[PDB]
Amino acid sequence: MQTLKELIASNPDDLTTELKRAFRPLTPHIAIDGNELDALTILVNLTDKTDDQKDLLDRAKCKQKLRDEKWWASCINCVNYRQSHNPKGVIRTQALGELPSFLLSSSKIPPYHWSYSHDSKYVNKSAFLTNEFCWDGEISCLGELLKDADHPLWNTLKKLGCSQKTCKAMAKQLADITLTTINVTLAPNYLTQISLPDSDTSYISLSPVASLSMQSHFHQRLQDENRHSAITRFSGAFRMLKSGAKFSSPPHHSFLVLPNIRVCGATALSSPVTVGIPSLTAFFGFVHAFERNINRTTSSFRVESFAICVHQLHVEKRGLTAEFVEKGDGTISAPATRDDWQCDVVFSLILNTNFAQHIDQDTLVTSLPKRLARGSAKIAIDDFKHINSFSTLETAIESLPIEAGRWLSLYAQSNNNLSDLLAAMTEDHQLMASCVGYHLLEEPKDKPNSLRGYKHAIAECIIGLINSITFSSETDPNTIFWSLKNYQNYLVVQPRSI
Amino acid sequence: LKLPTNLAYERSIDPSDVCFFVVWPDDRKTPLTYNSRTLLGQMEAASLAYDVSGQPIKSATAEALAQGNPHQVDFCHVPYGASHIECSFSVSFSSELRQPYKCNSSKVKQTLVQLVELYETKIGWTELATRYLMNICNGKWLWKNTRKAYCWNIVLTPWPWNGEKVGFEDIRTNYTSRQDFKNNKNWSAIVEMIKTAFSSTDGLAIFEVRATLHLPTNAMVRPSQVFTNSRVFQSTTIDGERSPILGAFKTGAAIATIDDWYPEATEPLRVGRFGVHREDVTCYRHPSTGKDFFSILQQAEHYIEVLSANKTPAQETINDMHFLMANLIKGGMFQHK
Amino acid sequence: LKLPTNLAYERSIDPSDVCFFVVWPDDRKTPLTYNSRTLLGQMEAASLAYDVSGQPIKSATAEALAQGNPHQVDFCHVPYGASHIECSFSVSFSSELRQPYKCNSSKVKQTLVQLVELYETKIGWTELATRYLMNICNGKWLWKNTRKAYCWNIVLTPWPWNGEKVGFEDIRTNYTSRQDFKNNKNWSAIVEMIKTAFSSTDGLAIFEVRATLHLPTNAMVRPSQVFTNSRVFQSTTIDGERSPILGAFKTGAAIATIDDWYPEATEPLRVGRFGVHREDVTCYRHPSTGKDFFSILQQAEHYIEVLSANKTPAQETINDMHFLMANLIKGGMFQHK
Repeated sequence: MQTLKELIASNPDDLTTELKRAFRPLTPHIAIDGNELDALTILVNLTDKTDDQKDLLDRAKCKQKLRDEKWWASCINCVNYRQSHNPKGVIRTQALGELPSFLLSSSKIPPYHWSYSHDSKYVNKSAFLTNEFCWDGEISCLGELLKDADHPLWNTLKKLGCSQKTCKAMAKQLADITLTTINVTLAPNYLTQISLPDSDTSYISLSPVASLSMQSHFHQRLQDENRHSAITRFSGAFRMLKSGAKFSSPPHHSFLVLPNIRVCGATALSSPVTVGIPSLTAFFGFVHAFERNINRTTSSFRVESFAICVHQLHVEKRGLTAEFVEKGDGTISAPATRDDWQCDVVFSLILNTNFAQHIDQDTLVTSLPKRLARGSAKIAIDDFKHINSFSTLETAIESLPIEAGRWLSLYAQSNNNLSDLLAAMTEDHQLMASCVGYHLLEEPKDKPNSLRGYKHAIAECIIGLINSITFSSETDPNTIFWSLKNYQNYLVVQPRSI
Repeated sequence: LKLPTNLAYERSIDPSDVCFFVVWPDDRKTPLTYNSRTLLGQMEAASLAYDVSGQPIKSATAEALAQGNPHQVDFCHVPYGASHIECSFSVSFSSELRQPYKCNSSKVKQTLVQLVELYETKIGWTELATRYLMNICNGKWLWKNTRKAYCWNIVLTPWPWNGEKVGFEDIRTNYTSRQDFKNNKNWSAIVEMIKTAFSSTDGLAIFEVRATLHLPTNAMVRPSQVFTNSRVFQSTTIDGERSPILGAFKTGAAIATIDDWYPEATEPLRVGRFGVHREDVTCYRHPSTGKDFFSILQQAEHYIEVLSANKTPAQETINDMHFLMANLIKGGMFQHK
Repeated sequence: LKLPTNLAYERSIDPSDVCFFVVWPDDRKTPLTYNSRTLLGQMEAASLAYDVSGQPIKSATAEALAQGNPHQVDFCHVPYGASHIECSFSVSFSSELRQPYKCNSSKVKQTLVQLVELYETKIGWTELATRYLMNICNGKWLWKNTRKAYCWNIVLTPWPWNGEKVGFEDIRTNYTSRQDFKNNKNWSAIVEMIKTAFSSTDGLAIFEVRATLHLPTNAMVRPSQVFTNSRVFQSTTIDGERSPILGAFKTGAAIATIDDWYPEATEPLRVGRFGVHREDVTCYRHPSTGKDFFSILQQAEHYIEVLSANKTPAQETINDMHFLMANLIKGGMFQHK
């Protein structure tokens, strides 16, 4: 399905630097099918000097540059950097594996909108080879096309100006750009490592990255949808999903019950393209930090699942002032405020522990992690009396102090694209999207520097829809009880059922 | 000391949001509410009528400075019949400053885990614990709300606690100094609970603090703003309705405003690598002087040796030792990449 | 004195909303309430019948101007059987004018904290305190309500207070002068409390004001309107029902209508950078004349060295200084980026 929007439909209107908008990502593609190849690569060439000397559609000014092999080399070195994922190194891959229907990562979205991401000295020179566009229906960039050396794109660039030798020189040089690459050293602690358990006997340290093909896909589709959009400034105002409206709390009617964990400033921004409850891997990091905390005294705790009951959830765009520390040569100052979303989620937990023994309060309230997702998870002091381990699930859910809440469970219907995810969220009001899992991009190998020395695997967020289930007697507990399951290629926190 | 490529500390003090409830005379609590008024202000700015280099803008005539400009501000105020305002939060002290959360060189890890021990034994935790606790027991997390208030009382419920609730009545008049806090019947048992929480390798001290604050009629409550409306209050949802809050980081910055050990001490600063003053925008403990946290962290070995001696160290070195330990309690990524 | 890119003053006089109540002949108080009526006005505006340059529109015939137009307006008025209407609020003076709330450069911070103390020493606060208190004690926060009213009494309960309460009865007749205020047995005891609230580096003086206003039968009450019905009253929620109020900033503008010292001085204006008159919009103290706050602030070192001398200062200099200190009391951003 393509309404192409060729430039013939965009040349006549106000071409002045509405072309740069057209060829830049986050703005839909432009068709150069067979229409104006020669004239529409002139502009791809003249977008190389993106400063006040810019007035495109000039065959003279473009063949000025296409004859320069210094500019040619300075631009073809840029195609080496068209990262498919931005850490917030060079990482462009296809997110090895394949998720189920109900989960959504970049492996569902087609692989385009891969923008050059490197030093800001050649961001304008990046425009020639690292700009994508659709033609023949194939949506590619001049880094992929001009490799095979025998494209009509090549012979039209010949029409435009060259030495008839760069057609093969630059072609063989483009052949060397290693179309799939993950090369990012992480000893400078730049890649926000986390560690998640895998195979119950080891851990894999992930370093999540932001899917570029999926931050461009959630950004254009969320234009006309303004209930489900939460613009983050990123000072480049990306957009991201939301809940339908405010989180309402209807009643929700061994087993270790945490009665009312209240989080204060957890990051609502679950995935780089989602603003809702914190990621379930964050909830799972919480409950497995709890398990590991108790493992210091009772070395066979082993929580195998947990049931989250979100009583209250309040997403808000607070400031999160930057750090005043600027160890530069001059004075110190404070950078701008990143404009980070934060949720204040009061939630409960019902850990399906394999430990039917007295686990008395003083070691329960201690050895209880003090942060959910950069938040301050705290059980009230008088809610310490409700930390009780029951045998059956019914009386455990009966025993939760607050009644108005919702149980969290995946939404098993298809989630191929955002269009499939919005059309499921405009019918289901408070169905909330959240980072649930991690789609790996590498085979987890032992990297030089890693969090806690485990193997390292650069992953990306897996967004899944998250339901509400009022716990009636005819309810499957395997749907309420989440658990982290490690498939070879992606690593998800999905309900015991699904 | 050479700083390793990464040296982070999980924060010891862990505060929560300061939630505001209105306590009515029939003693039912209802969370405060804030509504966004719109104001017709004047043309007060100097940017409106004065050009760069102090020369009046000649387009900004008297007719033009007349027109008021619209400013949307969030007004939050004690309701009319409200008996008082109850400001509740909870802070957990823990011993997350013993070992660094992360480090790559086992030399600097050892020289800091030994440094914290030498500090604890030589110059007891009773000096940082007392200063962290005085900001909790006198309403200091109530940043500006206590400014214009008849009276505010701090009741306080520690978790690892057997006795009764510990109260501080009329902090404006009774508890005005450190000695007036020591005279409390429970003060010793609480400063020692904090200094234990910092000592025991996996112990913590949870305080639920609750300040009954008697604002005058219709008095304006001042919760934390958000960076730009014109005054956006940072809020949460309590009992299903949105209520303004003093954020968790604002309160953690209130508790850690203990650092007066900087050159030419005037009044306490919030602990940080460079003593930065939001009041007077410039920053004390600049790296120019030898009081920036990195400069006194590079001297951690010398502090080890000056504490290991049998003779008590100087006061000026014990102040830098205090600031070092307080900056460690604050946590953070003490690195240089 | 060049203006620093960060220089703010927090306001010292914090007033609250003026809650309205109707006192019934059985001495029971029910908060006032308004309702949106709908009026049938006439085609009144000159824009309807006349074009620009004063030319009658050919379409606006005698039948077009004939059609009345509907107009929704909030209407508040004293109910029928009401004894009178009570008006409660609380205004707190504080000494937040001593040192700037933000001032990046210490030169202009010290030359201002010295300016204010030299002011206090040579020219006492009994000139600004008296004018600020006269607007409290004579109904001025009761903006238009006191215009058509039989009587209005200001009861006044100071907070750091010891004896009885301070009542001003029938201000229309008794208290019509500054001397009529000074004749009060408690007036000086209140002016001294205010000037102590301005002098002490931390002190404050909260007043709770309460006006019993005797309007005629069904008399219209004029509460503050909101910024963009044709007249939407600004209101709060008293006892669970919406009650029209005079906003906090309207009341603040009322208490701070003391700026009578300016060129062509006729009536007291609201203190402001460029003294604006809402009556005739064009602002006196335009940056053209040197009565602009920024122009008399650029000359702050001059004022320091002038009223540091032994001589009694001139009246022009002391008026400029009065306006300066009043505009610091108002607070705000005295900066230019």
